[PDB]
Amino acid sequence: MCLKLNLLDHVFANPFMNAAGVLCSTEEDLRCMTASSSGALVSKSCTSAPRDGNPEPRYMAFPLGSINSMGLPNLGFDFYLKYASDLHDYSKKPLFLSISGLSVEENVAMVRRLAPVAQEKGVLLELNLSCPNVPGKPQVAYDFEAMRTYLQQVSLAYGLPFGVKMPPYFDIAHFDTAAAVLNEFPLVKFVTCVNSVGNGLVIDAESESVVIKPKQGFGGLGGKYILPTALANVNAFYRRCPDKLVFGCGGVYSGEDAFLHILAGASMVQVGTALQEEGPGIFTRLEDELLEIMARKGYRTLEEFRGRVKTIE
Amino acid sequence: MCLKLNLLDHVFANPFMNAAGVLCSTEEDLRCMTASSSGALVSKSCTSAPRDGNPEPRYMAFPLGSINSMGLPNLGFDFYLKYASDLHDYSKKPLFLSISGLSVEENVAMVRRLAPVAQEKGVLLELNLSCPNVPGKPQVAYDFEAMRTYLQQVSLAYGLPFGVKMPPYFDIAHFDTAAAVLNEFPLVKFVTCVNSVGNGLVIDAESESVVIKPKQGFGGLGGKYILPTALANVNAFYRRCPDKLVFGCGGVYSGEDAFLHILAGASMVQVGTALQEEGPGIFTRLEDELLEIMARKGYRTLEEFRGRVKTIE
Ligand SMILES: Cc1cc2nc3c(=O)[nH]c(=O)nc-3n(C[C@H](O)[C@H](O)[C@H](O)COP(=O)(O)O)c2cc1C
Ligand SMILES: Cc1cc2nc3c(=O)[nH]c(=O)nc-3n(C[C@H](O)[C@H](O)[C@H](O)COP(=O)(O)O)c2cc1C
Ligand SMILES: Cc1ccc(CCc2c(C(=O)O)[nH]c(=O)[nH]c2=O)cc1
Ligand SMILES: Cc1ccc(CCc2c(C(=O)O)[nH]c(=O)[nH]c2=O)cc1
Repeated sequence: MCLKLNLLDHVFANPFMNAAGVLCSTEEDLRCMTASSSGALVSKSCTSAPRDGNPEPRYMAFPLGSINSMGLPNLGFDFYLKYASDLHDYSKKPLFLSISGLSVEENVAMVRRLAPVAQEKGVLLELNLSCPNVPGKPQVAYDFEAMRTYLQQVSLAYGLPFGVKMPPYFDIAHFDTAAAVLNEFPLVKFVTCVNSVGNGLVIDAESESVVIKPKQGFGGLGGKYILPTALANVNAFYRRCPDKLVFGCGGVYSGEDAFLHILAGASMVQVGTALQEEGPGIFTRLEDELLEIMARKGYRTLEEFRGRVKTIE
Repeated sequence: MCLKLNLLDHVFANPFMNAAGVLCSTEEDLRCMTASSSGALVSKSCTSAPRDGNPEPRYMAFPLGSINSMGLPNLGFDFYLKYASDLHDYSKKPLFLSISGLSVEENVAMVRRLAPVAQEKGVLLELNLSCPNVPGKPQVAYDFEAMRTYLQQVSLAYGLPFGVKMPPYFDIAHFDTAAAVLNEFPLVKFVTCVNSVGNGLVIDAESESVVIKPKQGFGGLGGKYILPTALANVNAFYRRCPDKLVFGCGGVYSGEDAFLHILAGASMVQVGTALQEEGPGIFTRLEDELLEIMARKGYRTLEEFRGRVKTIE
């Protein structure tokens, strides 16, 4: 039994990869993720220009998960593009490049440049629809007209299959609306659910203080707090986007957690907080654990159960 | 050292109360909450007509919290109004009555009738703005124009101080907008943050099945999953609504979790999942745990720390 799979015209040794932003920012990080047992990797979301990001401390983890307000620190698009074009060893595993411009125009400019590298090398695009707060307007994926604009413009400019990284939704009407938008774009071939649960607040009782510095301690939540949110969003989009793939992200610490993501509809399973905390060895454990649950159940392939979560009546 | 609060022209022995929907549906429930050491109680969110609610199973709990899609089962308004006007012993503690009409007109009809009982007996209204509204549209509090309509009409029809039960938000733009809507209504004297984290999905690995029957397993999340989200919302509203009280609700299992809520700005602190699981005994434990934290830190009253969460630099 091996967990090998094929999608988006690429072959993957297993469905696991990092979540964007974790262990993917520097050349060192990308080489480490490449040397790991993961089935693929994704680069840190990039802007046209390098960014320092927010002041530290900007990430903290606890037994139940993590909070971050990194501020999109990154080495800039030229760096990730050169990684994709010249440094990445595509014989080891596929590469996804995540883009998160501060405007539609910045995204268009990055994707025009990415396209010939995607054609030549097979790098895959994940377009990150979450961005820093701008007072007076919601994050793009929470503004459906802006989301439709971004996707129209990126689709025209890029002209090749790509995916989108989505924040979680919490309302069935929103799921219906969001999926309807994504279904207008045939080049959107995969949807990644979810980004961190926005603007949580962790407080330390002893010190009576928030635990990250930026945004008065408010940041996105990852980890065990978010698993049922992530599963709901994976399944909602899996149901609503039958001609697309869904990539699951959120709360994966174990092969069991991955199993639940795949039951819900996930093709690839991304690991964020648990990867940040445990390091890249986690990928061998997750593989072993997922194969062990499969063997106990008699499943030989992921296809056998992907999306097969049972409902009651 | 004491847990006493005075607010809304009422006196409370301590800040703890049940969350609406837990241990509050029947006369038996309400008498149980009254006999408990809670500082107050709130009645189950009601509609004009009694409702059976959704098919079972419709609530399930786990180590990290709960999921529910109860479907607003309740004994109807006339019952909760009679409890308030004739049966509740107000010398024991104060009562909140929660309403959750299915249209603005149904809420108006209920509040018009509640008003004389509120004035004469001192029952306090909590209007649930997670009331579903038109199917295919978002819940009312996620539709700011509907929220404004509901609050104009209830304000006119009731004419007395009341409070609102809010869903969590995840985007700073929504904190901004929601709080600005609330701040239009001077009779909204308290804001209860938060209702359940909407439309999560819990999946049982062994059975490969969702765990509740309604909504193909999707329901609202409560408990340990949602404490940082709850704390963020209490603090966001505390900071934005300086002329209103904030009540905290979400993830309280211990005196320490209550202490955090209060550092975030909570006046009263409600308890849902942990009360559902542990029963009314939890209130003595929470009181004891909170007084122990206060004594260690030399705090003699709640006011000494309410809203005093520190931020970094
Ligand atoms: C430190 C940190 C940096 C992150 N940066 C990004 C990013 O650059 N792009 C992105 O799409 N998501 C980013 N995320 C979100 C994750 O990819 C992921 O969606 C989220 O952490 C939830 O998954 P988890 O429960 O496995 O942590 C970041 C998360 C963390 C913790
Ligand atoms: C079984 C159940 C029923 C609920 N019914 C109501 C309701 O009728 N009205 C309401 O405002 N919130 C209701 N809620 C939400 C709770 O009041 C509370 O906001 C939510 O459970 C989060 O708090 P917790 O983490 O302590 O559970 C209900 C929650 C549960 C678990
Ligand atoms: C406040 C904020 C800043 C920047 C982003 C985009 C990058 C990003 C970040 C980040 O770099 O802060 N963290 C996440 O959890 N998800 C993300 O998508 C999202 C929100
Ligand atoms: C789908 C749906 C139906 C009815 C409501 C309002 C009552 C309510 C319920 C409920 O009765 O299902 N559960 C909660 O966690 N919070 C609530 O406010 C909320 C959602």
